[PDB]
Amino acid sequence: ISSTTAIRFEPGDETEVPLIPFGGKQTLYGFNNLVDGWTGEGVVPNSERPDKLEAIRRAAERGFKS
Amino acid sequence: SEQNTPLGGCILADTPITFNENKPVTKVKVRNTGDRPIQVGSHFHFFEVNRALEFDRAAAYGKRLNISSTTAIRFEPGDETEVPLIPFGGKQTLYGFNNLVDGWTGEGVVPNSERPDKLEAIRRAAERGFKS
Amino acid sequence: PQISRQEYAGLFGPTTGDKIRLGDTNLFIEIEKDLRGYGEESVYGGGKSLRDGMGANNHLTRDNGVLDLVITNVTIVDARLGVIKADVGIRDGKIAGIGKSGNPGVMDGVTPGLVVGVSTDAISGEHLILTAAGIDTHIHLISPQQAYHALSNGVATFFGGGIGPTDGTNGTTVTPGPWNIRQMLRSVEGLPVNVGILGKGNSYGRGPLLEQAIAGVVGYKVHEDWGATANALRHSLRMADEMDIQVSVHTDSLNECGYVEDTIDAFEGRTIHTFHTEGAGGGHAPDIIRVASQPNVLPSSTNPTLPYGVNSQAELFDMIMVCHNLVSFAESRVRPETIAAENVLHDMGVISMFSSDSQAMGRVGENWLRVMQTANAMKASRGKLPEDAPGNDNFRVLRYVAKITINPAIAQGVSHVIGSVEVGKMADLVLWDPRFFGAKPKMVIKGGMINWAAMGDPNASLPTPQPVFYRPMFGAMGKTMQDTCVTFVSQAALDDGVKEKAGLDRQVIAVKNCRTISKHDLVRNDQTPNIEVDPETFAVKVDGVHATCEPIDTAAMNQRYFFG
Amino acid sequence: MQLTPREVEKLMIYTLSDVAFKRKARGLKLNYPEAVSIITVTAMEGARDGKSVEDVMKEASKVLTKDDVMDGVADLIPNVQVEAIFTDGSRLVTVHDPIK
Amino acid sequence: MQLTPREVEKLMIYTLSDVAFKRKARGLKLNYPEAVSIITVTAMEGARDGKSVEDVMKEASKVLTKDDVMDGVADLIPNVQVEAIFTDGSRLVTVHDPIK
Amino acid sequence: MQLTPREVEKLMIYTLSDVAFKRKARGLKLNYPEAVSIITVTAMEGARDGKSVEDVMKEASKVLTKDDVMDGVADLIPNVQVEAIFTDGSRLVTVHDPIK
Ligand code: NI
Ligand code: NI
Repeated sequence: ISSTTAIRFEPGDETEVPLIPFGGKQTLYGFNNLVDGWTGEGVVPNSERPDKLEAIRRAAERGFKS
Repeated sequence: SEQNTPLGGCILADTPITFNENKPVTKVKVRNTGDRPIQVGSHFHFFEVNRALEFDRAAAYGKRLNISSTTAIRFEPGDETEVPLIPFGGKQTLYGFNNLVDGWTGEGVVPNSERPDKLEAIRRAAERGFKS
Repeated sequence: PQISRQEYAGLFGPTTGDKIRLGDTNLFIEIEKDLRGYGEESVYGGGKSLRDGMGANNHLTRDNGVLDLVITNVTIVDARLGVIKADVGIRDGKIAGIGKSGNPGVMDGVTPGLVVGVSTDAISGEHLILTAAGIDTHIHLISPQQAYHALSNGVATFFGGGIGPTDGTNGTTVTPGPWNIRQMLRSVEGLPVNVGILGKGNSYGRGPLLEQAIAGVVGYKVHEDWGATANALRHSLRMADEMDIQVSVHTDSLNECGYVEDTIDAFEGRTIHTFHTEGAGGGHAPDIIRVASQPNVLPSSTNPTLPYGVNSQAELFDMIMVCHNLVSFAESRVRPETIAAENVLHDMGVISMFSSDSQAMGRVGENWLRVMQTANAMKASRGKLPEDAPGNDNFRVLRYVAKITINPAIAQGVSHVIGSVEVGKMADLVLWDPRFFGAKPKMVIKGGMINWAAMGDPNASLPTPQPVFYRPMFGAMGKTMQDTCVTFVSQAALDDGVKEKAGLDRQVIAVKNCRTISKHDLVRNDQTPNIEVDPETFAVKVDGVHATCEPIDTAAMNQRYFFG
Repeated sequence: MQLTPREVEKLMIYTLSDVAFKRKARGLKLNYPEAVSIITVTAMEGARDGKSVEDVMKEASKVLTKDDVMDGVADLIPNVQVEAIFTDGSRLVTVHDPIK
Repeated sequence: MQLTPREVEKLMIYTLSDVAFKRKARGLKLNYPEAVSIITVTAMEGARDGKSVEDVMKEASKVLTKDDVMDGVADLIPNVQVEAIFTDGSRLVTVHDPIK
Repeated sequence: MQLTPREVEKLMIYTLSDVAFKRKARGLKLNYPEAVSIITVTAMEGARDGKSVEDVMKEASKVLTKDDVMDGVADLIPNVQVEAIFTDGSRLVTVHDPIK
């Protein structure tokens, strides 16, 4: 979406949203302290980096609904 | 003899050198599951070697290869080799490598249980992708 | 009046639209812009224009901004300014202006700041090319004499490490620990080149890194030889970001703790300088070259693989086998396919810097030579770059120049003071004869003084009589050599009083802007394509296209020019 | 001629090998410096002559014998290395066990 | 022999020209340094031999041809200058367009 | 070759004597530096050849004559001294009145 704008998710509603990657260095510090690093793909097409899988696991047990 | 030694040469005695004699030896089976050659040296923390190596990782906890200081073992793609393992000396404090331990790798004092920091390590290997 | 080009050129050199052949190469540069008008041309001599009250001002004191030095009617080849004809002016060892020099009393169109006066000396640039001095990011401090070999190919800044011919220095660009650093800072006071020193990065806590930072390093070098671990990387980079200093890497060739992909992940999207990115000089075999796809990687090659020649495989093979006193490590280390690939990627703007690896597989006195040699081999094989202009090779040349000039500077956080011919920068400059471009310079200007030059018989009635050989000059003499030379350091160190503590007489300048930079900040070499390497045949694909070229038999600027 | 430090340094080699070649031709058995000189210049001259690294290497590994040197010198010269200027550039030449 | 800096410097010329003359005699086409060497020493030796500046000049402008040099070297050697020690003293010799 | 300062210095002698021997063979009468060179190298080469100090001395005192030198040079060379490397080591050789 447009820089500076937002999407509102009202209680009990469902919306489809478009997502895109961050630019630059793809270094994400802060927010909910889920990553505090590099969010890039790296160099291997048709595998996941382990720090990504770590992140994803950590979300799950901090309570971040999937 | 002395009459035959080249300029700066050495006259070596006969008796073989015996090293690492006291140290208990664990044999592990190692398969390289990657497409690229992997080579590991004598003092590397075997536990923390290249993710693509598949072996009993738990057995390599606190261990190094029981080879000559400064030498190495080459694991070519899709080959299987048995390797001798031995514990590290000194304080058994291992910092760095792949950041799997960053501590004490000793047995501690209780024969027929594992220390929990070891089990932590082993679990962490598993989910960082270090093949067992 | 009206004058013929040919007559004009003879007096003043080439102007806008005129083309110059760079040696015995097939590269032709073209003057884009002429900044110094027509009819009021500033030249030094008997009966000429820079005489008292005429082209030279004779009434202004120096504090009116009169120049200390002027370089006249010169062709500027620079990666940021391009290919221009201008007067260049120096004041307080700094570039004050690029434009039209003279006397505003008697002349129209004198660039502000380019007032020639009583204070001014002169250099005649008419038949000359002016460059920024090169910057060598991969120096092993094995031998102090390297500096002389460097100055003699137009390099005046060294980044690296060592402590003389120790086995650690022979293999790595490390000056380990605060004692050794101090020592080395003190030593380099005796050298006629700018210096910044690198430290040993392989550490577990902050302590050992911080130590060296304060002691004065500009960087940390992560090397296999001391451990190129994930741990090393991670802690080195975290510290770096703290200290505003750089990290350079020589990766694990054996794949002991990991593959390239794992190394990449150890970088943790953090800015890093990658030495010998191809791998012949070290690195994850066969495929370290894939790091050139990443936005956080500032890639370099060492100079023995550039250009790719017919003797290249023979040489390298045998070299490692002695470098490492040694065959399956060898033929995996030395890959024709990736070497060719390195050459292509250079030409594409995907590998951003040249370097030497001095007396640890490369040639400290051949960076400007090899750059030109590569550009020319590549024109031959590939033709014109798409962005080239049809009549000229400017786009190309300028890509290559960025490699030894502005790009190294940016990487080590010194582009604020050095690396381009631009206003406000340290006058670290090289003068060349076109006939000799890249190979054999005329002079080096080091902090506004001539430090190094091709000089014949000091007893002779001229400066030109034989034997002509490279010699130190007055900027290389006395207390001026320190005055005119910079020792680069960490801000941490600067702030802690390194200059006092270490007792340095050099200029001491803090490195800055190392950690916010990426590949895209690099000049003319900002490309991040997909790179794939075949683990069997070592073949390289760049956005799906096979990246190869054929070896050269004959190099330009080579056996014609050199006895060596 | 605008001689660079690398160019000037190489004059030492040329001077010592001229002396060395004169001595060998008198039947003198060569010493360490002298022998190293002759192997070095052989390479260097090959380079200039337009040969390959491979080819010069062979050539240089064959110029001197055990007979042509003083007893023990072999032990002092396991390998010789020099940078020479080949058609394609400067290249390192290692010559392995040159005194056979 | 009480060698002065000027005397010592001139040994470089003698060493490079000996190499150069050997190369030319093998049929090698000369490079820049080598060619400059041969012209320089020709002058120098003339001086020593007792000739005039005028006469040595001629001599030196005739020692090398286009054929004897590598293509382009001419463009690199428009003139050669050396100080030589003539019967009447040290004198500058310029040799104009020596590779014809 | 691990050349020491003493080793390197001796290259000057070898270079000047080569020039000097070429000149003498053209019939040029030698000067001071040149003549000193030839006597010096004669000794040096003798040493290397395995002769005695006594024997080299003789040899060197006989290489040059009054005829072979420029008038007066004798007066400039009363004696020549050099250290050479004999079988038993480095030794000083004085050569007394070498131009007879
Ligand atoms: Ni390296
Ligand atoms: Ni290096």
